[PDB]
Amino acid sequence: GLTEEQRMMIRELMDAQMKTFDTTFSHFKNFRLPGVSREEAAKWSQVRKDLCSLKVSLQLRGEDGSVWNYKPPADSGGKEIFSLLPHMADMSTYMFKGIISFAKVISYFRDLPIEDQISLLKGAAFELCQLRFNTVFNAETGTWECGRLSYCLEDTAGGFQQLLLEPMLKFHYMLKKLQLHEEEYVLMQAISLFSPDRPGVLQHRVVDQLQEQFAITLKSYIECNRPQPAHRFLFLKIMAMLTELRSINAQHTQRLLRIQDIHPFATPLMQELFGITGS
Amino acid sequence: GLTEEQRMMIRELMDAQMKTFDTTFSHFKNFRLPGVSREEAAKWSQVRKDLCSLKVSLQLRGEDGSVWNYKPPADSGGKEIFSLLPHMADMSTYMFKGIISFAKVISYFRDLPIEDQISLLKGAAFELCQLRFNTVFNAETGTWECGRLSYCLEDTAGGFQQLLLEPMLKFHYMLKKLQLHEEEYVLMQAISLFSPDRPGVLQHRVVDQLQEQFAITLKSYIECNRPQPAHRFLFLKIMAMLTELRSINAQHTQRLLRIQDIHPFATPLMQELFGITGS
Ligand SMILES: C#C[C@]1(O)CC[C@H]2[C@@H]3CCc4cc(O)ccc4[C@H]3CC[C@@]21C
Ligand SMILES: C#C[C@]1(O)CC[C@H]2[C@@H]3CCc4cc(O)ccc4[C@H]3CC[C@@]21C
Ligand SMILES: ClC1=C(Cl)[C@]2(Cl)[C@@H]3[C@@H](Cl)[C@H](Cl)[C@@H](Cl)[C@@H]3[C@@]1(Cl)C2(Cl)Cl
Ligand SMILES: ClC1=C(Cl)[C@]2(Cl)[C@@H]3[C@@H](Cl)[C@H](Cl)[C@@H](Cl)[C@@H]3[C@@]1(Cl)C2(Cl)Cl
Repeated sequence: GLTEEQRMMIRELMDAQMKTFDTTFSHFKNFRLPGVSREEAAKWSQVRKDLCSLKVSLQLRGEDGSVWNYKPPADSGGKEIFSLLPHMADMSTYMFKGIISFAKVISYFRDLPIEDQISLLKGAAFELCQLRFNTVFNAETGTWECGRLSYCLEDTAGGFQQLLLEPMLKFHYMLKKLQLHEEEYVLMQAISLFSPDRPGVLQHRVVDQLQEQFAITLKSYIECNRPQPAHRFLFLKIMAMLTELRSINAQHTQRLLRIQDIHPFATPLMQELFGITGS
Repeated sequence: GLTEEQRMMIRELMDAQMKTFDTTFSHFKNFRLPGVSREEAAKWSQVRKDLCSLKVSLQLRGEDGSVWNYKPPADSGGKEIFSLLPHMADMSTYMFKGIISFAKVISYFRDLPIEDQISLLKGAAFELCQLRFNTVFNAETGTWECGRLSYCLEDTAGGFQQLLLEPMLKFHYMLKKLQLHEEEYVLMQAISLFSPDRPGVLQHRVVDQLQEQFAITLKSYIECNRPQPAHRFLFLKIMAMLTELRSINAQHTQRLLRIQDIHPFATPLMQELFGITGS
């Protein structure tokens, strides 16, 4: 069974999720939409490869029942590969705010020194974003269902299996297949958030002990509520997914910074979280 | 055969069409797009009936290869029925300018007094718009193909036959089925433009004689270039379509003014041409 402290812990995390996760994306508005040198040469080639590796179309369902649909352009060696970047920057920025709010509502987080709060959020914001995004992911239709917005994966030559070579996409399908509870998602967010080895963390003995407690609570939760053979080793699978998410976080940070280098687009909040300084 | 004067006449009309018809709609830009009392009660009911009687979705093909698609809302008793009005006002305004330019390039038109020019354009602008729109109408797919913009008729319960109850739509299908030449379309535009019985025309003996000459030139053109049994009575069918277009013009003017009464949207050029004064 769960100890009282373990029940309190889950309770406070679920409370924080409830207050700060706009699951219908109702308050996401005023966002942008797509319009209607050998060293440099190597930079663009890489960014081009990075960008086309994850193509989505976009749908907007109006409250009135109207539907707008956007199919992205092909790469034709020009700036059209950047068409969805302002929009995506706005969406991630919106998600990041929710995630910052999530963190601030948690007592264990508030109690850390401010410099560590910042270091942990800089370290985990993206990961907590992916974790929240997975809960609105539809693995049957390859679509992230964000209230009135949908982001639908473009077909490719190898269909599912091939698009699934992309680590971000493999991560989303694999996590969704685990069929996690809300409680388990939010404990994943805590474990990722309270990671002792993020750049700049000072109170890392504290953070490490906090992390260990969230992990023990998760292991205990699974043991108390999931007896089926399907869920044998579920706790270890989740921890393995969390390690993988940190790898993905590192890869995508590098992509971001590679795009940013040749085509600036990061919002001010994005710059803050990813260490772009404005100069 | 055609007399020299008849060849000159067609030549000058075709010249005017060539210079003033943006057939790829390349210069149509900066247009608006849909966003992302018992006496009054009777007004809205009528306007609602008027508006839903011709529903189109809209597609925009970007030069980069991107595609935007808009599916209109259902009537739910609110202002959503007006969603495409600003856009359509911008498109018609764009077409009207081309049509005004067309008229001004024609010697027979320039030679009329200015007050008659204005009276003829007020009378015929809409009709010449429909005539030009028919040349980019695709009767197989029920779409008006305006370069990178397409306007596609929405499906309904009776399919083609039922949507074809709408006089505007019946007119477009019937005219397209006649498979007219460019020359014949532009002579239709001249006959409509030079109509002696538009409100306010003063030199109507002149205009009537001008109109009669364009009609004789058209009859002669058909007789010289169309011997097939399919085209027997083609000249009379065209004149019957022109009479029908004037009926449509009267109906649609009333719809326009009915919408305008309860929901103003007409551009300044629209107001000028339809006699809305600004007060
Ligand atoms: C390059 C590249 C990509 O693989 C396709 C689009 C890129 C994202 C664009 C938006 C965005 C926003 C962030 O806050 C952080 C990263 C990104 C980019 C990550 C790499 C992506 C998915
Ligand atoms: C009401 C109604 C309708 O049948 C559907 C949309 C209406 C048009 C909107 C744009 C427009 C522009 C013009 O310059 C003149 C008329 C109109 C309206 C005509 C009636 C329409 C087709
Ligand atoms: Cl997830 C995910 C979503 Cl969602 C989109 Cl729209 C975008 C957000 Cl804005 C950032 Cl946070 C992340 Cl890296 C990406 C991806 Cl992989 C896509 Cl391109 Cl699908
Ligand atoms: Cl034709 C024709 C076209 Cl085109 C559209 Cl988009 C619109 C123009 Cl802007 C005005 Cl001029 C005319 Cl009345 C209408 C219709 Cl019937 C539709 Cl709603 Cl299809």
